[PDB]
Amino acid sequence: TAQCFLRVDDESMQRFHNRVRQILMASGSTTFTKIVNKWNTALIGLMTYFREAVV
Amino acid sequence: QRRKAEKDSERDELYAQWGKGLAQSRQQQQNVEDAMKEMQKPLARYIDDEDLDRMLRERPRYSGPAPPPNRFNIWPGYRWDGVDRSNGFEQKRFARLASKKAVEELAYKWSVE
Amino acid sequence: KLINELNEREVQLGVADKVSWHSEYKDSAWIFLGGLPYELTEGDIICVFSQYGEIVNINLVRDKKTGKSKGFCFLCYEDQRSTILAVDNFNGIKIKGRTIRVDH
Amino acid sequence: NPRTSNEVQYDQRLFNQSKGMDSGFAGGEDEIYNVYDQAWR
Amino acid sequence: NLQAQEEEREFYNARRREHRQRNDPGGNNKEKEVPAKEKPSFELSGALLEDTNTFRGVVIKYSEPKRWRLYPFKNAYLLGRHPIDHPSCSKQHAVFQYRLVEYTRARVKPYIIDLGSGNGTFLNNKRIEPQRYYELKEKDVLKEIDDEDEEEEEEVSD
Repeated sequence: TAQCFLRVDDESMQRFHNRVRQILMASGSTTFTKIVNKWNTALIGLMTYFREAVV
Repeated sequence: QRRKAEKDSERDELYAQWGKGLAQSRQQQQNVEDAMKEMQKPLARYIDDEDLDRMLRERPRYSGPAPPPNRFNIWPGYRWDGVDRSNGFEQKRFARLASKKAVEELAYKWSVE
Repeated sequence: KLINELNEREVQLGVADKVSWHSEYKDSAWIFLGGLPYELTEGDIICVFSQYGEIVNINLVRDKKTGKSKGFCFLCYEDQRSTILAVDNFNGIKIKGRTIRVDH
Repeated sequence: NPRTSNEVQYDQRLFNQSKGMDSGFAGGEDEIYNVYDQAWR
Repeated sequence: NLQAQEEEREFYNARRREHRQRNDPGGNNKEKEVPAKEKPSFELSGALLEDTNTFRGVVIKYSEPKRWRLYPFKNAYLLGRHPIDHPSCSKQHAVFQYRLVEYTRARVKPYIIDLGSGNGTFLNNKRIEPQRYYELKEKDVLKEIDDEDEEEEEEVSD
């Protein structure tokens, strides 16, 4: 009877971006394999949750 | 003495063939049929006919209730009492083996760290 | 009674199947049920042990003169894995107050 | 005397597979990895 | 050539089998697979005690039509002579095992089953033959012939 469009809210995108910025900034020492773990974790954190709305 | 010594001796055939496992022997027999399949079916793949009907379907035997699972999956006999009499080693042995499978995985989860 | 502790050393140490001591035999159906109750008879023990298989023929030892059980039976199934299942399972069982023993 | 119960309920082979409680997976630490459930080869 | 061997064999049940498997004595009428208490079946019906289905019993002494007590069926029940039988009955005609009343699932429904009591049992003053579950409907009556007592069944409503 109708259609619902999904869109990822602004404040969410902002949080993710501050999360990446957290990965870059908070690690100057940490190993390169470790950072990639940080990225993967955050990225699936976004994608498993939002999924469809991301596209 | 021919028929008598064939009562005792042909009973050596009877109780000899019976001794081992009448159930076991038939399963062995099935393999013999398999050899027959080889002579005509040297290297069968897919649509060839045995496979066809094969995927085209997907002597009292005990009736009542259910028979608890047996590692080897054997339905109980005709007149079986219909009651579980056991030490429970099957289940626990059955359960424990399953538990290990969980253990191999949660063992792994460890490895990446 | 010693059996169950052999199955515990077999499970605890991770024996993993075919090295199992039921592979000791591979040739034999007939099982030994000792320590049986004297009131028991053919049809009975058939009805209890057809649980784990189909028993072809059992000779229970009953004293020839008096015609009563000496207290044990040699049984024969149709299937060996029924024997392996029965020895490894049905042992240490209570019947009429007395614990039967089984073995190959 | 059969041993009977209402309904049937469930078998056994599975009825005790996965760990228990355990809880998710750390507060959500970066260091964890753990993305993949089974090994490669 | 009268009796070749004096013993032979049996292939028959043992007293300790059926004994140990049913004991209060040994009893008859082991519950079938279906049997379940009526209250929990009123829980799957989502029914508090107000709208729940509870079968209450009603007594009338066959000579004089009321309550010596009133009996719930909700908490199967073994109807017998009195100790073994749970539903004890002072009637001197009841065999040590007279009958049984089992609630079964076909829905949670009441059932009466005769144990083959020597005299029998009358249902609405009309007997039933032994060895089959006979569903009971509300207001039906139990006592085979004229029986020191009577009984009636009621669902809880109004």
